[PDB]
Amino acid sequence: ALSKVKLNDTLNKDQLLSSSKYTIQRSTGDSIDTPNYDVQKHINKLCGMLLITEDANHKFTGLIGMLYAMSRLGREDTIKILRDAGYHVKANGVDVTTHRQDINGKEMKFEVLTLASLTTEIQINIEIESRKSYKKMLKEMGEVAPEYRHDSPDCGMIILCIAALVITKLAAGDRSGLTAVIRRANNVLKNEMKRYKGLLPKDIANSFYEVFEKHPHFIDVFVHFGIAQSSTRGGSRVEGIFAGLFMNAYGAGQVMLRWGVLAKSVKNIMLGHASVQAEMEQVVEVYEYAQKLGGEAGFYHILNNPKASLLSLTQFPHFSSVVLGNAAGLGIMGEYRGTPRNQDLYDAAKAYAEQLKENGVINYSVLDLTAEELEAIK
Amino acid sequence: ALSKVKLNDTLNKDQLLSSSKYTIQRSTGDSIDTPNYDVQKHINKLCGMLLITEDANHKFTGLIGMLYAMSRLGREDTIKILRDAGYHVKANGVDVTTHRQDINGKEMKFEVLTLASLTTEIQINIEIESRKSYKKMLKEMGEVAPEYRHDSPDCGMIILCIAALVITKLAAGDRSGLTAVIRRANNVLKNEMKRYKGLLPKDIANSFYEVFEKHPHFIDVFVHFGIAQSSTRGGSRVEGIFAGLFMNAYGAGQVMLRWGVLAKSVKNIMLGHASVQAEMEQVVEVYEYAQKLGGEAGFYHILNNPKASLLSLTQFPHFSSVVLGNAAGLGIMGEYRGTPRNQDLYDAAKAYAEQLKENGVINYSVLDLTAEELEAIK
RNA sequence: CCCCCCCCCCCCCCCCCCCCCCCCCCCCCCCCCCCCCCCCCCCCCCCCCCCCCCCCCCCCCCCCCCCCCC
Repeated sequence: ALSKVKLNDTLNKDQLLSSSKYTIQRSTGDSIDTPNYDVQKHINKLCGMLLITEDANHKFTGLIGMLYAMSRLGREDTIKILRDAGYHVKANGVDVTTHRQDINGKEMKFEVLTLASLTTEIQINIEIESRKSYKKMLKEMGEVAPEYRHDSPDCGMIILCIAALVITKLAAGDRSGLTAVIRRANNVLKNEMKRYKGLLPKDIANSFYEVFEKHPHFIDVFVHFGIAQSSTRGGSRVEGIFAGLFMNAYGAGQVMLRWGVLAKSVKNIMLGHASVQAEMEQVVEVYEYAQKLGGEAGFYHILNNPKASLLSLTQFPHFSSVVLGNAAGLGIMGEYRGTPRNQDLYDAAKAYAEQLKENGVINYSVLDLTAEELEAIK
Repeated sequence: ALSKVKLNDTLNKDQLLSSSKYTIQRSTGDSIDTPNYDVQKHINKLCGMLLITEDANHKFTGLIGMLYAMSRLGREDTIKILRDAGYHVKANGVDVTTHRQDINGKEMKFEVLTLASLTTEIQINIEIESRKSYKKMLKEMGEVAPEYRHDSPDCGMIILCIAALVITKLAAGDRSGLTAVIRRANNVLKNEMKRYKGLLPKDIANSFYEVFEKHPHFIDVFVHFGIAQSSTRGGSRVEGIFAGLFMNAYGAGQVMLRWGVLAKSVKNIMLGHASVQAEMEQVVEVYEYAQKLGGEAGFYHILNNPKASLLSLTQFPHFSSVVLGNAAGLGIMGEYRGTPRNQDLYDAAKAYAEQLKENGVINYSVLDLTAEELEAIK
């Protein structure tokens, strides 16, 4: 039987990768500073002082944001995440210490954290700039409010909202989605931007891009923090904003699967072409693989998961061309810079998709109309 | 019943080989230097110093790359791999030692590893050349960056990417795919080649070819390392590149199975010929055997697995000729130097495959079009 | 190799209920006859017959696999 000449390559590769009986485990490099629940308020305070500082130095904002995420996860969950990702980690306990020094010829007391990644002088400088900005703002408006202060319990999660946007755009492979991050951070979080003068989306976003490029285990820690944060029973409005922006990253790097489902839904005719029909068996294999993976597959491209390549549809040039053409005709492809490699199928699918919007007829069979007196109403 | 005159030779041979109750186990030769997680940073450092050295001596790059792979696997997993492959191994512990010698009439301290395969003088020379190249580059551009240094944590995995390309081309039986390796290593890893002056794809590829020819157990260790590396939850971009290039080796040496599936998919008419139909029963037996093997069968030809011959379709000259002709007509066979041994079936299949691309009609039955007003739109 | 776009979400109105209504109610013990069952005839079996018998070892050719692109 010719119908039995089949190779389930996608499923076979998944079975090969998921039944490995040997494991590697990597070295993160320097010791990882793992804060616990104890210093969560101090890290949030540090984030607030970074936010209330106009022209803030956001060189360490990504590092502090990851510290905040790790303190909300806790030491035990963070360490377990790092083992499960397959990393050798030398965990550093983070505790609060007091430092007295003479700036402006005066003895003043400073409360800092013992971090190998973030030096004490840097934390002192952050606090000093925050104090200068705070007193300037107090002079220029008289009295401060809970809105304008480092004590707000959402100061860390605003920074983590910027981080969530950067995560949504990480699948592009570089800092190319920075403009989209800045735009969406102006639309979302506009009241916050009016609130905090040091909330500079570009600087914070560049800091998070940099920290994710340096430490690829921070991407893992942040994704699992965002899954744990979105697994709560509730929260504040800023935490809801973060959860909404973090689910915006689901399926990032896999737009062609969604656009193929859309091309099927609008019943594009070019899906019936002979070459597309030749590829349908394997494209269906890919879709069954994706829906077998389930929810974990939505962050494969963010995380640089090795099995991300198994979700690709570009190995089906005709189907991919029809899908891209349907997206182009429906006016959703935008500035997507993936290119069709079958120009004729792309053009035909685009033409039909454009024809779809102009036309359109009601299908009365999908309802339960027993008696159709609608003909007389015409 | 004439339909009961059948021999399931492929399944019977597989059952014979998989139910063996006696096992051989071989001798690897010299002692195998098995590094553990401890010296992973040192091996990665050695790889980085090899990469930053223009006109580098890549005679030992394959050996060092295998050392890096074995250190990411660890001593226990590497030793277990070597037992499971059926080898007597005398494992050598690898540890770091300090060596002081007088070069340029100065006492300087050198940090090396105790390897029976790689002598101390060789490691010292690698470090000395790296230092010369580093100072020359520093002079010619002023200040170095994390991009240009041995401390980058991906220096070993770039070398292992070259190794992955060599693995993809190992099924050709010799160093014939070296040009393809060099081309794909220029396309992929182009930013890295701009980054590292000692990244010479030809030299590294020849080193890995040589190490795989000398030690066939390194092929086993590397394949299982690449399966364990692709079984992680995530990583950096270079690790993702490695995983993508290592899945490029899946099914290597078995192109005719994939091309037969493709010939079935495009509905080549010559599959209905009388002789092809005579062979269909056994070719279907081969396909069921492949899909019963599953994912493990994708590396049978790389590994020189004995059961690789059971996946061959060349014992079916007419089916193979139709498959090769379909590939030739579709313009994918390229410079494949397997030859059809039924010229007429090859020519007929090629002619029909060429006819396929020019023609092509939409099959509206595969959609769910309840009402087809498309006839009026023509 | 892969990837590449865009995108927070939400937003209205709204307590519920409201009546009437206990149920039941009569008549009526049941039974009632006739009838033991059985009953004859009949041992069973009965012949013939060992089985087997020829011819015949089997085998015999050819053939590693792979090879592209990504």
